[PDB]
Order: sequence, then structure tokens, then C-alpha cells
Amino acid sequence: GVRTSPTGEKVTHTGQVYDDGDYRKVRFVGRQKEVNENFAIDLIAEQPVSQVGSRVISCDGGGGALGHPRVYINLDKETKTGTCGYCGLQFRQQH
Amino acid sequence: ASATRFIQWLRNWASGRDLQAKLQLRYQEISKRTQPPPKLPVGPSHKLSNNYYCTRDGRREAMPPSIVMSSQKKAVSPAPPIKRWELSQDEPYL
Amino acid sequence: SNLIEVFVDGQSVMVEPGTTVLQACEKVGMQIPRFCYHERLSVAGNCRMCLVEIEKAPKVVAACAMPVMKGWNILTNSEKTKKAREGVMEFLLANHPLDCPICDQGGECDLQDQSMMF
Amino acid sequence: LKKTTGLVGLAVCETPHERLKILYTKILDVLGHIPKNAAYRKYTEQITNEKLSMVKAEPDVKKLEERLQGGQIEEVILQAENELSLARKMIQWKPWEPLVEEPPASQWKWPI
Amino acid sequence: QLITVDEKLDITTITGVPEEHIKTRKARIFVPARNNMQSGVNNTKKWKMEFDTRERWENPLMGWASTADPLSNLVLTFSTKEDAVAFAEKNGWSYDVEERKVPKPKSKSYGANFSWNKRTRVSTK
Amino acid sequence: WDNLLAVIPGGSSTPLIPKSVCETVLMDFDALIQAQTGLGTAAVIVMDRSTDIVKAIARLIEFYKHESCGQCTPCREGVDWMNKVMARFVRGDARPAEIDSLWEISKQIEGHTICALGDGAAWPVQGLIRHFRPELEERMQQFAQQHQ
Ligand code: SF4
Ligand code: FES
Ligand SMILES: [Zn+2]
Repeated sequence: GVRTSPTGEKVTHTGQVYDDGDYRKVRFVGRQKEVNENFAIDLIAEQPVSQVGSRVISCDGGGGALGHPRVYINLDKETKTGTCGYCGLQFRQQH
Repeated sequence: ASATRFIQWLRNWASGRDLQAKLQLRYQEISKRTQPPPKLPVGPSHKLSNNYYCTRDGRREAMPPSIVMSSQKKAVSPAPPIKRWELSQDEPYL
Repeated sequence: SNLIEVFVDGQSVMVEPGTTVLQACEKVGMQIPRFCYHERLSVAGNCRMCLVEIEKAPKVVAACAMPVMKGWNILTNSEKTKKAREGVMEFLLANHPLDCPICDQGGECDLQDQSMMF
Repeated sequence: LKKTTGLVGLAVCETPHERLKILYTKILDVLGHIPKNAAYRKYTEQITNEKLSMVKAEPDVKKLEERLQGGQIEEVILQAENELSLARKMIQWKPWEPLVEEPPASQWKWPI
Repeated sequence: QLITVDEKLDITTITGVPEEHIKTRKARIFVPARNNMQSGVNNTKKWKMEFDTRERWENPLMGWASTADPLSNLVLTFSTKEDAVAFAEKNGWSYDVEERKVPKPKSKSYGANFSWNKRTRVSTK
Repeated sequence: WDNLLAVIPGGSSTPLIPKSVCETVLMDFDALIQAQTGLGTAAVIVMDRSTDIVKAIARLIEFYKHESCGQCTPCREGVDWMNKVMARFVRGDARPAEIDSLWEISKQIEGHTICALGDGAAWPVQGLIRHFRPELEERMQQFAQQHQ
């Protein structure tokens, strides 16, 4: 989430923030630092894991041709979930 | 479209044309800005058989130039003389 | 001395005995498609991407594993050779995942590049 | 006689048959100074005689243009003037001589 | 008619190149090494000429990579080593040439995988 | 005899033959080659008109899919590919244009593999398509109408 550096500058979702003594923060004086407040890493982690009854599932991101290329995910390991490498949705095998 | 009769007659007379039939401002005759979705056709290479790419590969049929003479009978022209053009029957003289 | 004569697309080349079809083609500057073959590893012959037609021979040979024979004419651009590559590439891509955008190999992938060419 | 050739700057010729006989004859005389086996002499004599035969055979200017197949008759006269000028220049150039020089080893090799 | 000019070709004063980028530069004439990530050898056919790498620094505004070197991207392709050297001589550049590296011919034998008594016998296929 | 539908004359690898061919065909290497099949191991598998010819061959492709060693590409991927297509042909959940696609796929396996298992998995498919194409196209038509 959007932390604030001890100086008070907001930290971005890439972890960027000018340190103390970095002159470049002068560019924000009398203006502002543009920071997107909707961190994708946090939002994706709020999606529930989907239970499926097969060893392999396919993900296209939803929306058909509006999603991402269709990939097939293996769910054989039970120590973890299967994640989509495009959209980050998680899948688990139902027993 | 909203011009009164008298102004329509005045400007029609002034231009010599019937302007109302060919108005330059667009009204309801143009298409709707929301259209039904298309369903576009597919090209001829969309086949499940008899479709080997090597038989329809235009690039690989291009050859290096044919050497006619290298520095290593009737006269000819580059092509036959161009046939003479004909006057339009539509309207030969503007 | 002991060199035998073979032909690549009708061009004569003299090679030592034991030279493979794939190596004979390199001597005229052609590179046969490959996946399993590597010049510093033992010959495998499993990917089948190096299949090439020998003139007046019904069956295509694995160019990486087949020793040449005197007088062989290796048709490396024949319709039979090209259709063998298309079939093999098609089997390679059947189960391959649609990953190129997220795959680090993208842009320097032999599967991408030989799919484009062959 | 036509009112115009239709091409700006190309005037109508009063006597096209007479003008074409004079020009082709001049071309042939100039060709007589080129070496006999020079291809330019052989081809140009060949085509020049063919046009000259049409000029004599066909007296109708409209019909003559149909045979010569080279545009207006005034375009044919201009072309004969161009050929006559070329023949005179070819005598001094002498392009029937052997190639002046071979190009470097791979001057014309593409791609490099 | 022709004249005899008995000098080595030298065009550095009619190319417009600044003094700094003729005599401080070091051209490298080489055949590029095969990208070891791929087996294709089609990018190892021609000779290349490239110049020495100079400083790249971070733009203060955006962090982009800035350059003051006009020759940073200049790459020339040549058919042979001699052509590349001749181009560098007449342009006044100091150059280093590197011999072409051709792969050695290997003795390959599928049957060696199943040797009766040699170590080349494989334990898996 | 009139109940005879098809015979596989030399084990699963050899292509089937219909009843008409079985009327006169001799059991030897050369005669069965003329009938576009083969003597093979001379294991005669007999199918009567109550058989589901498509399913019978599909189970044979499933056998070869279970047996491919996986070493070489055309059989590792191709035989499994044919198995999926054949499974769909059993239900008619396919289009007729896929039959000629299946024929082309088998020809890509045949003669391009390390061993003859790949050929042995392509011939049964070729035999079915060669002699029972109306049965395949008739099942696809049947499936299509029940799904409208
Ligand atoms: S064709 Fe033979 S070698 Fe190749 S995968 Fe099939 S069984 Fe293995
Ligand atoms: S390169 Fe794999 S079979 Fe020859
Ligand atoms: Zn996804």
C-alpha cells in the first residue's frame, strides 16, 4: 500500500521514493508527486482461489477474445495453488 | 432544414440551384452511431487440410534476377507501342 | 584421399566417411533445421526436425544421425523435405503453451524462429 | 489539314510526307558513316527503312499515322529529328567498340 | 585522360567528421559471435565494424540513458575483412581486426552411443 | 457371414478391411498388401455388424497412445493428438472437414518417426477413414441435429 517515507514522500508500487538529501525531490515543491493508489499486487491477492475438479485448468483472463492468450495450468502439486502467468488468478484442485 | 419558405426561395433563386434537395449539412440520413456487431469472413487459407504452407508461400517463390548479359535479327522495343486513346462517349468536350 | 563424393541440391561436395547428412549440408553453407541435435553432445535423433529427402529414396532420413553415402543427392529444399518440417513443427506446437509474451526466450527462441522459417 | 496537334509547342506541319522523306533519308546517309557491322547501324537502318516504306505507300496523313503507330505525324517528325541527332552523336561516341573496362570483382553483387 | 595519384586514399578532410571522432576512436573489425542462446548461424556470415563504447549516464528528469557519443549506434557491414580494413584506412580510424572464428569440424557417430567397451556409451536416451 | 462388418487381418497395426474385401482375400503378405492392409502377425480380429466400428478403432488409437515411448516428436504428440480427435469422432462432436485433417495428421506421423509404432498408429486410422467415411460423416450429422 501507499506508504509515506519518513520525509513524507509517498512510496510508489515500484518501491520508488527519493531519499533524504536527493535534490530531485525539489521538482515536487509547490506541486505534487503522481502516485497511483490502486496497487495491483494488493488487488490480485484479494481474489479468492477457485476450486476446480480436474488436474489441468485453462485461463484466458475472462471475456473471451478480450482477455489474454489462453494458457493451461497444472494443479498436481497440493502444497501450493496454480497461478496464471498472465493475470495472476489462482486455482486449486478440489480433492 | 429549418429555413422558412421565403428564405428557401430566395437562396434557391440566388444560386440557380435547388439547394434543399442536396443540403451540405447532414441530418437524419446518416448512419446510426451504434451499429450491430460485425461477423467478418475468413480468408482462403483457413482450411483444415490441403493447406500446406509450402504450396502457398509467395516469398519463397521470389527468385534472384535473371542475368541477360554479363561482361564476365529484327529490332525490338521494350514493349509494343501504346495504343492510341479514344475520346469519351460520356462527354468528349467539357 | 578417402573422401567420398556426395551432392547437396546437385552441388558436389567431398566429405570424410562417417560425415552425417547434416554435416554435408553445412559444407555448402546450408543449415538444416534442428532441435535435439547439438554438435558438442551425442547424437539423439528424437526431435525429427532435421528430416530431409534423399533423391530417389522413398523415406526421409534424420540428417543429424544419418551417415552420408557415396553419390547421395540431398534435396534440402524439396517439397517432401519442406512438408516434413511443417508436420514436425505442427506437432511441436500442438501442446506448447501460448507463453511468448511472458516467456524470457521470446525474441531469441529457436522454436519461434524455425516456426517462422520452416 | 489539322487545326492543331493537341500538344503545346508542337506546330502543325504543312507537308508531313515531304518532311518525313527528307529526315529518314538524312538518317540513312549519316548511318552510312558508321561501321557496317555496328549494331546501331544495322538496327537503325532496318527500322528507318520500314518507316520510310510506310511514308511512301500511304498518302493519307490520318492513315499514315495509323501505320507508323507513333502518335501524331508531328510527333513522328520530331522523333526522326531526335534519331538524326542521335546518329550524329553516335559517330563521335563510337559505342560499338569493346567494353572500356570490366567493373571491380563484385561491383554488381547484391546482397553483399 | 587519367592521372597518376601515388598516395594512400585519405578522405578525412572531406567527410565532415569532427576532429575528435577520427583520431580518438577505436574501430573493431570482427565477425559477430553466434548468439549462444540459439543454434542458427545466419548472423555470423558478414564482417562488422563498430566503435569503442563511451559513457552513458542517467537523464535527471526521467532516468533515461543519455549519450554524448555520436558514433554509439554506428555499425557497418562488410563482405570481407579486407573491405572493412580499407574503409577504416581511408577514413582515418584506428582499428583492431579479429580473425573469424569458424566452428571446428566434429566427428559425430550415432552408433557410438552403444559402445561395447568405450566410455561414449550412454546411460539414457 | 452376412453379419460380417470388417476384419483386421494382422493385429491392431494393420488397417481394417470391409466385408467385400474379405470375400476373396488370401491370407499372405503380398495378397493383403494388394488389399491395402498387411498380414502382420496374422491375428484376425473379426467385427460383426453390431460393432461400433469407430469406437473399436478409437480404442486402438488409445492403445497406441498408452504405448508410445514418447521418444520422438511425431508419435509423442501426434498419436495423442489423433486419440483426442478419434474420441470426438466417436460422439460425432466434430465437423466433416476434420476427417481430411485427421488423414493429413496421420500421414505426418507415418514415415517420420524413429520406429514403426508411429506407422502402426496411423494405419488403423487410415483404414477407418478409407472404408467407413460415411459412418463418420453420419455420426457428425446426427450429433449436430441433437444440439440445435
Ligand atoms: S514412434 Fe517409436 S520411437 Fe517414436 S515415440 Fe513412438 S514408440 Fe517411441
Ligand atoms: S535434429 Fe532432432 S532428429 Fe535430427
Ligand atoms: Zn489468466
